[PDB]
Amino acid sequence: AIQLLQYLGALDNKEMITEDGKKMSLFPLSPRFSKMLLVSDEKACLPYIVAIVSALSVGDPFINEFELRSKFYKSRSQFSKLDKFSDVFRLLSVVSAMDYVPKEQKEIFMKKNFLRGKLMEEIVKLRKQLMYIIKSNTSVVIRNEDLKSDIPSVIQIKLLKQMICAGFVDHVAVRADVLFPDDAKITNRTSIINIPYIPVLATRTPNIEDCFVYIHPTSILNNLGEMPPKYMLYYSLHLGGNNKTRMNTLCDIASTPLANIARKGLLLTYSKPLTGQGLKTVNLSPTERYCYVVPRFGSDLKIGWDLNPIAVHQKKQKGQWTVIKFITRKGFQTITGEEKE
Amino acid sequence: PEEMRKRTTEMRLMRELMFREERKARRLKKIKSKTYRKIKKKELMKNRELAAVSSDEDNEDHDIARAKERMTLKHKTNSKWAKDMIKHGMTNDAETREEMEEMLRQGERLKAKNPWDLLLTADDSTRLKIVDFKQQDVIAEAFAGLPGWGEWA
Amino acid sequence: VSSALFFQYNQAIKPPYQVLIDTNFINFSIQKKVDIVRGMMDCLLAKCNPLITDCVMAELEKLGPKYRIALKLARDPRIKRLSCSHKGTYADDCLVHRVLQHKCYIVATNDAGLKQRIRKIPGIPLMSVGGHAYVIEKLPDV
Amino acid sequence: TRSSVLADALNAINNAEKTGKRQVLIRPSSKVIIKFLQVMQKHGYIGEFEYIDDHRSGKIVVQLNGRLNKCGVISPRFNVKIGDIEKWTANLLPARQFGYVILTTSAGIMDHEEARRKHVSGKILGFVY
RNA sequence: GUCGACGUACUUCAUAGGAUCA
RNA sequence: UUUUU
Ligand SMILES: [Zn+2]
Repeated sequence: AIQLLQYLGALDNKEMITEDGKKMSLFPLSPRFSKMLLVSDEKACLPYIVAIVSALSVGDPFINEFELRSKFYKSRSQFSKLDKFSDVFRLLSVVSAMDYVPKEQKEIFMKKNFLRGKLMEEIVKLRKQLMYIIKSNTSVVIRNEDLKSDIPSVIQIKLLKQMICAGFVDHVAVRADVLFPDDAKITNRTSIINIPYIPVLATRTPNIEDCFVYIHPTSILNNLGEMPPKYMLYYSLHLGGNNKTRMNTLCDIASTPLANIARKGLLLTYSKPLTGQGLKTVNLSPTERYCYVVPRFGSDLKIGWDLNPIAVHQKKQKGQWTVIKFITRKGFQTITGEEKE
Repeated sequence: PEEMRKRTTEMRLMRELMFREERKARRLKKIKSKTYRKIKKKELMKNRELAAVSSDEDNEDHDIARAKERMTLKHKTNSKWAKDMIKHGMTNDAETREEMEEMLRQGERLKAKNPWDLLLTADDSTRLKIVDFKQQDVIAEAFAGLPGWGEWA
Repeated sequence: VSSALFFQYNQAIKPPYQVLIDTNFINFSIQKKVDIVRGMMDCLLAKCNPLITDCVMAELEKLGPKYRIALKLARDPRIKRLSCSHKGTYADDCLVHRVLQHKCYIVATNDAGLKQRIRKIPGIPLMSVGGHAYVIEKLPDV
Repeated sequence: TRSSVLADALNAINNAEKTGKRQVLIRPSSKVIIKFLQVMQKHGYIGEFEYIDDHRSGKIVVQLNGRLNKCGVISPRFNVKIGDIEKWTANLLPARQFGYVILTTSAGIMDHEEARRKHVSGKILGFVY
């Protein structure tokens, strides 16, 4: 628990409550959910995170196939339109869509979409309450159309994913074939549901198969039809009937954003500068340099892995090279020319 | 002024820094082992592909490249080196066969034809400035339960 | 089946012959110092009316300065121009579409893949350059 | 040691055209070099050129204009009969009227077709195309 | 002598690679 | 199964 609060930035390395930690305690929510709110204000993404957070807080309003076929999927097909790799955004689609349903027709909508009618009510009530504390502690009367929000932009979709990763930085899993291709041989005939994954910080066992994790049947990724993303966020692990560890997908994250989010945490370590054509250490000064490094994500008893190389700005502070900022490929290329001229 | 001394220092740092790369570059130049270079090339390709340093080729870039390949037919066994290896039973060996292969596949690659990245700066500047202790700490208390660089220190 | 074909014999292609020039053909003519017009008249002992299509021409213009010689040779007034009524600028597909449509053309090329795909089509004399001069493959009158 | 000034000059011109240089410096100069450049200039492959005098063999500065595809020297200067001229044209030139073969004949230095028209022959200096 | 070296003449071993499909 | 500011 202290580690978890440390990973989220609530506690420092001395188990002392950070300014972030004090702010999380102002919310009634779990530490994970509080952190996403700590990153949600950017580009008017706050209602979306509130809707997601409330939905995750109250539990899944979705009815599963086992608990119950055509009318089932059409409803899900509607709410999986925002993203094909995000179960969390299915929750967001339902919650935001509910705000536009007239009060009289709501019960019809929830039944028509196989939605647990009650849980929706607490989510809206909880969505109101979180809305109140935010506006009350940022400046408060809240009316129902304040909960109405429009479709996120493609940029916002990208920000929301990373925002969520802040609350679930410790719950990133990587496809097994990437790390151990010999042990995890994926074929085109392999079912998506049987594609192995490995969580970050998983205890290294003598048999790496023991650390394998497989996608939930309820997830849209089973119906995706193509190869799943390289990296995946998970909420919780369940033991399937076949003694197979089963994970609830949250959403997918790209390599470079993951490094940026982990940069302010303790998960990310930097390798020595790379060398070769294209990748070269541009030395501004004795204490400045621009170079490519291979970020390592994860904490030799746990499972960490290397991420895609990234251009970074390094400064020699107290004799050690510290990464100040990330750099785009164009910026690095321009820098190299700027040194040559 | 004394700022001149600083200029001497930083130039000194530059020159010696160049010297270190010079020595390292020299030593690598001497090593001309096939396997050693082979390992290095593969690792470099992996990093470049992983970092996507190389820009995508538009349809025009593919068309011009395919045109030149068809124009010359430089990637078939009618070339001098390939013909010499083939005609003299040199390609029975695996290693040369791979090199002849690696040439051929590269040529083949060229022959191929209701309504319902920007990295976040999670620094404190982008946090919602929410606003709300010592006497409570008194209550918790109520529970109970560079020095010596040049001188002697 | 085309009426110009008797089993595997094309009984329409008679002198003077019509010959399509592939892009690679020009270089191998240049590498071997073989004049295009005289080279064909020598291999076939007939008057040959060279034909160059747009797509091959578009390929040639794309090549760049290195292949300027082939280009000016391509624009020789003795070389007649063929209009192309298809979007794709690829040359190999264009040529085979033409020979499939009408059985009167000789294909001048050295590309193995195109040569093989021409070979499948019946009644299409295949011409190439090798060694010191041109060679004609499927033409009984020789 | 320096054996042929003409080969040096032609190679320098060819490289200058390689790099896109609009102008090229040639050292040393000679009468044969001047005549060769005059033939090239009449056929239009090169533009104006300057002779710079230094009381020595001298220097030349040739303006280059991008219509030279290649220029070369045939060493040794083989004796050529009118029977053999067509052989040389076939060997050294990509096509039948692509460029010229320059001969130093008893009437002076000139391209191959002029030699045919005058009905003369002699030694072969080089080729331009 | 089932001898050594050389010359000559022959035999023999090292060929599969990419894409799709099950 | 439960369940909470
Ligand atoms: Zn065409």
